[PDB]
Amino acid sequence: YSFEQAITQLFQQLSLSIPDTIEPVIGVKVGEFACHITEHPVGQILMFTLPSLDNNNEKETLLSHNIFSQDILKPILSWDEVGGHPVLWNRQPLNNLDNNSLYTQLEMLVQGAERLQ
Amino acid sequence: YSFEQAITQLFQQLSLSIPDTIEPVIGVKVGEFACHITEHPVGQILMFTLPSLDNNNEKETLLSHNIFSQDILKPILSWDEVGGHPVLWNRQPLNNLDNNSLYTQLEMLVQGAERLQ
Repeated sequence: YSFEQAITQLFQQLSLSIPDTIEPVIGVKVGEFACHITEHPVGQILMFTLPSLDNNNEKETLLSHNIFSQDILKPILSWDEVGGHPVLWNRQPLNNLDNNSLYTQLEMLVQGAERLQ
Repeated sequence: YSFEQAITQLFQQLSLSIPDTIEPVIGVKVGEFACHITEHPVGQILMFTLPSLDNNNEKETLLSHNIFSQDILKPILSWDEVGGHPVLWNRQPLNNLDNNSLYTQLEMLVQGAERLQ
């Protein structure tokens, strides 16, 4: 129940009602952004959103967002070939979570999403 | 010395001589690919190489490589703005390493690099 427990803690931090059963994929709304939270692979919390890009910029500028940084929660800009839309996502292990770990991941994903616009 | 110890194990698995001191950044050659291994941030093993891309493909095709998968070691294609070259990289925690963990990361990075060509 690390996933169920992790989501329960996040929901309390977002002031959301806690469903009696919690399975992926879990959606949460943060400001303008619909975000999706799953466990994938096992032991990893994966969060993603579908951003509203600025692709009047070259390959180099969109790929430039994806350089590694000091923060492993910095989101990665990808394209979903199967659905024809950008996908922005980040990931961290479920076992190394502080109490606010999912909240931080969600905040980093959304800050990444806001930057893209 | 998790970094020193991790590199020592990798070097034995690559049949490389072990230097008396081991600090980032560590370079290793795997087939056609010069790879670079560092600890960044602390507790994370970061590996990267500078790939020889195929950018007659749209933003969507290069960004399509970056979709998440089941393997957290799947490398991410980025651009280094400060140096004007693509950077392919992956990352995993130093604390959750099996004995062959860096070898697997290196193999996943290079397979990603080979795919790009």
